[PDB]
Amino acid sequence: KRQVASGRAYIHASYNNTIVTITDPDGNPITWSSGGVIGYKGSRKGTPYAAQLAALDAAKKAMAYGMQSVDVIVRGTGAGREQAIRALQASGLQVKSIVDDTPVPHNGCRPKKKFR
Amino acid sequence: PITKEEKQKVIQEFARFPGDTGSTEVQVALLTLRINRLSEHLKVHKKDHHSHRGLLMMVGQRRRLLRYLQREDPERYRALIEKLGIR
Amino acid sequence: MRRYEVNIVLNPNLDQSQLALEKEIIQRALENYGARVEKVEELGLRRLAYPIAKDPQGYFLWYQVEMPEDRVNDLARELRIRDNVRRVMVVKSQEPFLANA
Amino acid sequence: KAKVKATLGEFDLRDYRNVEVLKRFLSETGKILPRRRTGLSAKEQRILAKTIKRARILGLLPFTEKLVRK
RNA sequence: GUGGGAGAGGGUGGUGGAAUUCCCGGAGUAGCGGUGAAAUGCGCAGAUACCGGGAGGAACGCCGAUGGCGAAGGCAGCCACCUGGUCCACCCGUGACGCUGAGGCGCGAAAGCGUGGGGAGCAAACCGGAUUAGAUACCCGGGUAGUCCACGCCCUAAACGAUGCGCGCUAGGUCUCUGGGUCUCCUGGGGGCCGAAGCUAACGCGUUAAGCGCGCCGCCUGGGGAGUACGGCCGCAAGGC
Ligand SMILES: [Mg+2]
Ligand SMILES: [Mg+2]
Ligand SMILES: [Mg+2]
Ligand SMILES: [Mg+2]
Ligand SMILES: [Mg+2]
Ligand SMILES: [Mg+2]
Ligand SMILES: [Mg+2]
Ligand SMILES: [Mg+2]
Ligand SMILES: [Mg+2]
Ligand SMILES: [Mg+2]
Ligand SMILES: [Mg+2]
Ligand SMILES: [Mg+2]
Ligand SMILES: [Mg+2]
Ligand SMILES: [Mg+2]
Ligand SMILES: [Mg+2]
Ligand SMILES: [Mg+2]
Ligand SMILES: [Mg+2]
Ligand SMILES: [Mg+2]
Ligand SMILES: [Mg+2]
Ligand SMILES: [Mg+2]
Ligand SMILES: [Mg+2]
Ligand SMILES: [Mg+2]
Ligand SMILES: [Mg+2]
Ligand SMILES: [Mg+2]
Repeated sequence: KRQVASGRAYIHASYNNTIVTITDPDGNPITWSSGGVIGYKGSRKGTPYAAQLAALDAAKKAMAYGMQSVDVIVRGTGAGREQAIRALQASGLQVKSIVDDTPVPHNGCRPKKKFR
Repeated sequence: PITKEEKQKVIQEFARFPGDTGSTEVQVALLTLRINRLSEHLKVHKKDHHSHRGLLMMVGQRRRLLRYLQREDPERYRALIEKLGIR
Repeated sequence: MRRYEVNIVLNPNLDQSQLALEKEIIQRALENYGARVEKVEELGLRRLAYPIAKDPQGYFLWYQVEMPEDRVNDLARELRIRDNVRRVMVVKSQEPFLANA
Repeated sequence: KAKVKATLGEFDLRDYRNVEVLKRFLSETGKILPRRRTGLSAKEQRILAKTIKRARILGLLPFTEKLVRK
């Protein structure tokens, strides 16, 4: 029960699921949710809908830490990135920014054949 | 590598008269210097073949040239082997 | 001899005495690998795009030298050594090609 | 969408330690921009790359940066 | 010769940031991953997601191109050295010195071999999970050689432009890389596209010829048997010719 003032939220959006981890302005987490966290199990884990609810339960759990406004990092290309945004900004958590940190390499690492 | 200084010391060494720039002895001499730097660049760096292709190009050219001397003038070939210390 | 720009970026938080020590050792070895200095500029503590040694700022100087080519690499390697040196780069100097063309 | 070589002062692309000019040639992220949005020619954009990398190594210029808004 | 170029042409030595993995700590809680759907798998010895730090290997994002270099094979972060080829200018030098090339010699993607290092990601074989009638597969989760480095062998290929090299002549037009020029333009050298003549079985080729000619090398002569057999040679072997 930490009384966390304002802060910053990370949307990690893959093809297969959507996870939201919200942290203090310092980088250390507070609360998080994914589609697997709410009801959904199989492929439905990566729905845009399941994503909106991840970001939603995350903003709620967070709202009760006295989280107020976040700077939203975005990483990943997935469906359910957009519903993750709209979920946050429209949670009444007010959005101080949104970003793209979405890391792509300078070509060092051979990928799995599924990715050539 | 090679500088105009060096190059010139040789040109003027082997210029068959003053102001000779491209004559046979001259051409061969320039060649020999090129060849010796390269060769010794290859005494280490055996691993760089491409430049060795270069070496081939050059040895051949100087050998044609030289043959042409031996043909034209046994004398210039005689003493340009005295000087240039080869074949 | 050939003409090179020696870029030495060092640890920003050297006070003067330290700073002149590193500045000096740079110089004595510079002189000892046979490198005469045609010019120098100390542009001092400039800020960084990405942290070097987690340090948002670094201290820059530059030496245009005429030095025997064989040793350039070695010389770099000496200036490298110091713990207070952050980044070293020797350029072979260039006639300055022009822009908006 | 303006042109980012096409208004600026005449200069040296070979000058690796000059930020104020060079960082203009980068992007809303750390990326060296296409001749399309610069307007340097062939030879130009080559030397430009080479020095921009020189600066990136030297610390002055970014390897990357993050897109803002979204 | 001289003067001026451009370039991932080669070797060696350094070295820089991104990302993956792993270890270290932080904060944090039930899942993560994965699919067509899912299971195997990993997770409360606290994973996924975020921050900090460290380690190590490998490869080089954007610039990057319809681009450039090299004889090919091939070559892409930055620096320095060591070097190969090459283009234009000047018309300065030699005076046909030229072309091609059986043999020989050198190079030669990857895979593979021997010794010695190295091993992050990937990944034959393998080990599991699916899926199907079955699935010795396609999909999923692991993983070994190997991929990396050195030295040494191997010498193959759709090693493709499926087009040997050199020189001479035969409308243009357009895009282009790189030189020189009294700089919409002219003039050399590369790379593309359309096309005169002409060629072609047609498709197409056409000043980067598959056109008109000359030199010189390699080569073919119905399909299968067969790139097999025998012989010889090379190779540690696999195998090559
Ligand atoms: Mg799922
Ligand atoms: Mg140091
Ligand atoms: Mg941990
Ligand atoms: Mg378990
Ligand atoms: Mg090829
Ligand atoms: Mg060269
Ligand atoms: Mg004349
Ligand atoms: Mg005469
Ligand atoms: Mg020949
Ligand atoms: Mg080979
Ligand atoms: Mg190999
Ligand atoms: Mg091996
Ligand atoms: Mg081994
Ligand atoms: Mg697999
Ligand atoms: Mg694997
Ligand atoms: Mg083995
Ligand atoms: Mg051929
Ligand atoms: Mg011009
Ligand atoms: Mg042309
Ligand atoms: Mg045509
Ligand atoms: Mg016709
Ligand atoms: Mg028959
Ligand atoms: Mg036999
Ligand atoms: Mg035998």
